[PDB]
Amino acid sequence: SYDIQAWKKQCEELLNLIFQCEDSEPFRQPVDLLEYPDYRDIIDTPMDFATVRETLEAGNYESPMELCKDVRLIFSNSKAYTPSKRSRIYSMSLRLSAFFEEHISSVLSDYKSALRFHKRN
Ligand SMILES: O=C(NC1CC1)N1CCN(C(=O)c2ccco2)CC1
Repeated sequence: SYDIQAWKKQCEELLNLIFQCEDSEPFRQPVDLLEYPDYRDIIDTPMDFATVRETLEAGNYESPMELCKDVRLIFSNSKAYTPSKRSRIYSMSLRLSAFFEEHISSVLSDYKSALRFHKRN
């Protein structure tokens, strides 16, 4: 399964699954500051799933590793902004992270394999 380009549609499909998860709703658009006035005092680099999908569709990811770094920033931002590890929204982030990691592992493996096969000679 040595298609170097296959990761892109596999990531589009996984983002569609994430958008169907009720657990994604807080992460689907950039945070608003009128409701969370201290956000940018805590979080240096905001990230959300609409920004990830737009970056993919623009052709501005070169690999699934880059997409994975931005998705993991969504989750690290939630863990750093949360006032409690028992937060509703943080709790939603941890379920969504487990789902994402379960599904991204084969996408990363297949891409890295494809690149090694390309450079086999
Ligand atoms: O306002 C939004 N998101 C809506 C615009 C879709 N968020 C999601 C990100 N936040 C957190 O990760 C968090 C952890 C604990 C409490 O919030 C702040 C609130």
